[PDB]
Amino acid sequence: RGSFVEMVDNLRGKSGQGYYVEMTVGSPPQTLNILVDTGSSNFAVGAAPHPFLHRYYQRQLSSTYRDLRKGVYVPYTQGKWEGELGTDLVSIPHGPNVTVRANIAAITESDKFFINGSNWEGILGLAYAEIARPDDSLEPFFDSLVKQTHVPNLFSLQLCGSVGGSMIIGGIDHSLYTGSLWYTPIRREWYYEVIIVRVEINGQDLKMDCKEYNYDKSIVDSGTTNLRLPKKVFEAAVASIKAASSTEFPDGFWLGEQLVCWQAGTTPWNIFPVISLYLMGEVTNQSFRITILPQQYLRPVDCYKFAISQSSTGTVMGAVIMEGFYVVFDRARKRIGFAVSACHVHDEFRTAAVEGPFVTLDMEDCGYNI
Ligand SMILES: NCCc1ccc(O)cc1
Repeated sequence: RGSFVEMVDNLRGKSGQGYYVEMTVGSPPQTLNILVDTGSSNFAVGAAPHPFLHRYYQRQLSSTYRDLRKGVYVPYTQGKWEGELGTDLVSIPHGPNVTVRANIAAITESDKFFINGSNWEGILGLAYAEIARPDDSLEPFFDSLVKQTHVPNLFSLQLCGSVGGSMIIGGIDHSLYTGSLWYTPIRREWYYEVIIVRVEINGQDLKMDCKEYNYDKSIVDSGTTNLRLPKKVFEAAVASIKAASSTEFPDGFWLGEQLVCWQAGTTPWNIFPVISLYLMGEVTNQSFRITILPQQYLRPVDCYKFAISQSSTGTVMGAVIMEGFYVVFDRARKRIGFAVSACHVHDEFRTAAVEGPFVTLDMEDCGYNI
């Protein structure tokens, strides 16, 4: 229940290119590296010899493959992916010792989806059916797993910022965090949606209507590199960070329009403030806060990209946030747990923190309605 030695360190990645897990599909098993994404709900894998791919799903070689005779098309601002739906037997070698029949989208055509030079060939959507394509009747992988086996309905992620981490399926491993876990309610089961109730730059409040911290929505997404903030919030966030760091920078840097560079080991972390997000707690009028460092929002590419950016889809707590914490996707109890990661990067002066309880009133007002 609190120990899963087989699953520790089962994630790999490259900075900026997400985290992937090894999976097998079909009989006999075809091994594939699969992007772990809590911000989507489709299990989709390369199914054709696209030049960027090390390997791909070869349906003809699998005796357990079943055609669903239906296509799916997933557009993005940039490009897209499109594929043919089927089901096959699925395992996770460094995961629970089970095999499940799952929906799989065999990707036959894509644009700006696969990355030139990456070691992954598909995507594992870990969120809920509501945002699955083409519709909510296509059961996501994790639902299928829970329905078909005795695996408990939760998973946890330790992302360590080349890069590594752990995906514990069906439980929590207490060696992956220190201190206590703090839980925030899943507002609605589609994305992993939560509510931010207060934001502090260097222990100083932004004094904004908290309804806008979640303008549209706030989600926990392992497929996004950045901490992403709603336009109005990003505007005020930058402004405060800008004035907090008036110790030493181009204008385009703050909009992600260019990079900023320093000499090896001369990176000024201390001229940058800590950032605290207060999340809604499990108890009426009770919240807690998570605190990340510039280590998190200044991502190396010594040249670094400012890892905070504006959005029209709301707040996104991506790898910037997640790399500081052990994160528990407690689906059975409709809540997300946060604790200090036993692997997060810090200095001798400041470390990542999860603290509570705090008294916060009108937290429901922070939740934006359709
Ligand atoms: N939710 C999609 C996450 C994603 C990001 C980048 C990429 O190339 C493919 C997928």
